[PDB]
Amino acid sequence: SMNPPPPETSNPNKPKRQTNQLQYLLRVVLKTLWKHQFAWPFQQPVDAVKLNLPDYYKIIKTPMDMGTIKKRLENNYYWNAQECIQDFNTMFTNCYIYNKPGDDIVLMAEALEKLFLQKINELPTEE
Ligand SMILES: O=C1CCCN1c1cccc(NS(=O)(=O)c2ccc(F)c(Cl)c2)c1
Repeated sequence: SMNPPPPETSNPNKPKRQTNQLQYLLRVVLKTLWKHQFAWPFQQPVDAVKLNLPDYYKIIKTPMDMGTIKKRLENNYYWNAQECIQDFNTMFTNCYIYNKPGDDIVLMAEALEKLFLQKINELPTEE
């Protein structure tokens, strides 16, 4: 089971902009999760080949990871905060869909998601 192309991080005809909320998503939210002890499984797309997960991309049809999110934020790929928040939620949800309750990877996602929720709670008002 081969890996798919990763999610796009560049698309010239996609409308995009910088907002103060998107800056916060990079400087606070992504930075916080990225430095966490449990970040590493989430720092790049799932390599189904090297991880011996041949069913991964038969089950997970909307893959997402923080490597992709990081690049999207660095490239100002998003139009608004909700697009980026949705990417984080997709990443967490994928983990819970694919894996079993109590698996190490799920505990790791749960810890990252708690921090995500704490930071998004203080998302600044736009502009
Ligand atoms: O579901 C996801 C999203 C991100 C990676 N991932 C996933 C699911 C199932 C196995 C693996 N393989 S692994 O990277 O070597 C691994 C990583 C952390 C762990 F705690 C354990 Cl027990 C194994 C990865």
